[PDB]
Amino acid sequence: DELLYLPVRGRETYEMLLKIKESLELMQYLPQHTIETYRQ
Amino acid sequence: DELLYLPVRGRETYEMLLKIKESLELMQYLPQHTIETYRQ
Amino acid sequence: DELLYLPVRGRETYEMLLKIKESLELMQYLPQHTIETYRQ
Amino acid sequence: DELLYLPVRGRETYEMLLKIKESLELMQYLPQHTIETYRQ
Repeated sequence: DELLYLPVRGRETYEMLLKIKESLELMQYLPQHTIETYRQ
Repeated sequence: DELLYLPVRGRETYEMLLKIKESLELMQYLPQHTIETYRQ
Repeated sequence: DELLYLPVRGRETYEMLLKIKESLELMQYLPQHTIETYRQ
Repeated sequence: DELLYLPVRGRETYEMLLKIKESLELMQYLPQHTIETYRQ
C-alpha cells in the first residue's frame, strides 16, 4: 500500500491537508463498532 | 458550538466531505496521547 | 446529480468543508486545458 | 510562501488530498468576482 508524496505550496494548506490526512489515518485506532455507533 | 448545514451537489463529493467530516469528529474518541504518539 | 445535505458541528470545520466544496465546484469554470497545463 | 511535503500512505487518500490541493490552487485562475458571483 504505496507511500506517496504530495508537495504543498502554502503552510495554511499543508496544515489543512495534514489535518485531514491524520484524522483519516487515526481512524484505524477506533473499533469498527465505534465508527458504526457514531454514525447511528 | 454551532450546528451548520452544508448543501452538496454530487454524491461523489458529498461522500468525500462526509468521510472527512467523520474522521475529524471521530478523533475525539482517541486519547490526546495516542494522537501524539501517532505523530512521533 | 443529487443535492445532499451535510450537517456540521463546529464553525471551524464547516468553513473548511465549505472551502473544499467551493474550490471543487469552482473548477468547472476553468478550461480542461488550463487544469491540464497546471498539472504539467 | 513555503514548499512543504506531505507523505501519504495509500493511493486512495493521496488521490483525494491531491484533488483537494489542486482545486484549491486552481482557484487563483478565477477572478475574485467569479468566485464571489458563484457564492451569491
